[PDB]
Amino acid sequence: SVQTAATSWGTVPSIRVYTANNGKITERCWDGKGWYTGAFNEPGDNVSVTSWLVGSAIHIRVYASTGTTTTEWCWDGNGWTKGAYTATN
Amino acid sequence: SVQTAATSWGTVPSIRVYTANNGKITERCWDGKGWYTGAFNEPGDNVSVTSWLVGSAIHIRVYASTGTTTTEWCWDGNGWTKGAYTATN
Amino acid sequence: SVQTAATSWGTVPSIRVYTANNGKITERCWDGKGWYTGAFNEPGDNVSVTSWLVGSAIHIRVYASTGTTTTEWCWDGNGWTKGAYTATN
Ligand SMILES: CC(=O)N[C@H]1[C@H](O[C@@H]2[C@@H](O)[C@@H](O)O[C@H](CO)[C@@H]2O)O[C@H](CO)[C@@H](O[C@@H]2O[C@H](CO)[C@H](O)[C@H](O)[C@H]2O)[C@@H]1O[C@@H]1O[C@@H](C)[C@@H](O)[C@@H](O)[C@@H]1O
Ligand SMILES: CC(=O)N[C@H]1[C@H](O[C@@H]2[C@@H](O)[C@@H](O)O[C@H](CO)[C@@H]2O)O[C@H](CO)[C@@H](O[C@@H]2O[C@H](CO)[C@H](O)[C@H](O)[C@H]2O)[C@@H]1O[C@@H]1O[C@@H](C)[C@@H](O)[C@@H](O)[C@@H]1O
Ligand SMILES: CC(=O)N[C@H]1[C@H](O[C@@H]2[C@@H](O)[C@@H](O)O[C@H](CO)[C@@H]2O)O[C@H](CO)[C@@H](O[C@@H]2O[C@H](CO)[C@H](O)[C@H](O)[C@H]2O)[C@@H]1O[C@@H]1O[C@@H](C)[C@@H](O)[C@@H](O)[C@@H]1O
Ligand SMILES: CC(=O)N[C@@H]1[C@@H](O[C@@H]2O[C@@H](C)[C@@H](O)[C@@H](O)[C@@H]2O)[C@H](O[C@@H]2O[C@H](CO)[C@H](O)[C@H](O)[C@H]2O)[C@@H](CO)O[C@H]1O
Ligand SMILES: CC(=O)N[C@@H]1[C@@H](O[C@@H]2O[C@@H](C)[C@@H](O)[C@@H](O)[C@@H]2O)[C@H](O[C@@H]2O[C@H](CO)[C@H](O)[C@H](O)[C@H]2O)[C@@H](CO)O[C@H]1O
Ligand SMILES: CC(=O)N[C@@H]1[C@@H](O[C@@H]2O[C@@H](C)[C@@H](O)[C@@H](O)[C@@H]2O)[C@H](O[C@@H]2O[C@H](CO)[C@H](O)[C@H](O)[C@H]2O)[C@@H](CO)O[C@H]1O
Ligand SMILES: [Mg+2]
Ligand SMILES: [Mg+2]
Ligand SMILES: [Mg+2]
Repeated sequence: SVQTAATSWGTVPSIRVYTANNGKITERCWDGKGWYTGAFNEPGDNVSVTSWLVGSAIHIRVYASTGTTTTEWCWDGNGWTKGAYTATN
Repeated sequence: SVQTAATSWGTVPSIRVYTANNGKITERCWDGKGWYTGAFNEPGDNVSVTSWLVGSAIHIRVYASTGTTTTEWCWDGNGWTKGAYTATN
Repeated sequence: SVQTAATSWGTVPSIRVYTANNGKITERCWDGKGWYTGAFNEPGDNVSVTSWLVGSAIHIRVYASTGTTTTEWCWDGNGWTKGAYTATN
């Protein structure tokens, strides 16, 4: 079965759900008006997520793992970038 | 091993933990006074969760997956209902 | 592949990511200045997490599962202790 991770923010709310399937992670999004597939699409067998607000601006961190490597992906308003996280050291 | 997902809200806090075991998801609840088994009991091999407050009212979304199908379950004060989420399209 | 769970709080933010690998869970931490390995290191094949603030104080609950047993681990400012959670009854 596929594996999911979810986060949400505000009172509308906005929700993001990430799904790992066959080595790829896809993103589904709700901002009050319907579900749509988001811009996040990266490799991974496993996913987790967290998010926080700075005022009205959302910041999202998605942790995508394959083997023993976890890659952090970052949303800070400007598309998906890679983060400084590593699993060790 | 079983697979879990957790959410919490407020300062008491309230906590909900969902566990997928043998194709079924069960719910455990803390509201400050002890752990009890919640009303949520639905099929799934995998579970994730998120929640948010609107004032003092909690809203919970549980994403239950079997195969490639993810079903969203909703708490909005009135028992568990199904949501509009789909994994694609 | 390893399995992760993530939580975050405040606006800095602080982030904690828990990774289950080969029956052990380790913790990675960000408080604004770099990633470091945290004090949490306990057995588990599966992990989930939630956290909440009471004023400026973080409280973290990590649910570590092996077989059908889920152990709750608690941070309340004073190291990692075990919680009252059980999966049933
Ligand atoms: C890739 C990275 O490590 N990003 C950092 C960010 O680094 C910047 C440098 O890469 C370079 O561009 O120089 C600038 C300053 O001149 C930065 O130092 O530094 C940020 C501030 O310390 C980190 O924090 C987040 O930054 C976001 C914008 O990128 C946004 O403002 C957010 O609110 C900040 O918390 C950023 O680290 C990334 O985010 C943190 C929370 C962790 O997830 C970390 O692993 C990420 O790499
Ligand atoms: C099943 C569903 O899609 N629920 C929607 C809800 O739909 C209602 C219609 O089904 C019908 O009953 O007509 C009423 C209005 O006359 C609604 O349109 O519409 C809500 C408002 O847009 C959605 O948002 C949540 O609604 C909750 C009560 O059901 C509660 O008020 C909450 O605060 C609202 O955010 C609701 O969508 C569901 O919740 C959102 C957040 C997503 O999880 C979505 O996939 C869910 O279906
Ligand atoms: C192990 C446990 O059940 N901890 C409880 C805590 O129990 C204490 C008793 O073990 C004994 O020491 O006596 C004192 C009072 O004299 C306590 O009753 O009781 C807390 C208050 O009800 C529980 O709540 C958290 O306590 C934290 C400090 O341990 C901290 O203050 C936090 O803000 C409180 O919510 C505590 O339960 C644990 O935390 C809750 C949220 C659940 O996760 C539960 O399963 C945990 O065991
Ligand atoms: C802040 C916010 O909600 N931005 C929305 C856009 O991006 C989505 O949400 C963010 C937070 C991330 O989860 C993204 O991966 C996700 O797609 C969203 O999509 C953006 O649309 C642009 C066209 O309007 C463009 O295609 C861009 O590449 C894409 O990411 C749009 C609605 O589709 O709404 C924003 O509110
Ligand atoms: C808001 C809240 O905490 N409601 C509690 C009731 O429901 C629990 O919590 C909600 C948020 C969901 O997680 C539920 O699945 C969960 O059970 C809770 O249980 C309800 O009890 C009723 C009898 O009082 C009735 O049996 C109902 O079917 C059941 O869902 C009760 C305590 O058991 O406390 C409420 O605070
Ligand atoms: C509140 C806070 O951020 N405390 C930090 C210390 O502990 C870390 O964060 C807490 C919330 C848990 O996630 C811990 O498992 C995690 O390690 C942190 O580490 C502590 O350092 C002490 C020396 O300063 C000591 O070694 C202790 O055993 C250890 O847990 C320190 C920075 O390393 O920062 C605190 O802010
Ligand atoms: Mg979540
Ligand atoms: Mg959680
Ligand atoms: Mg999380």
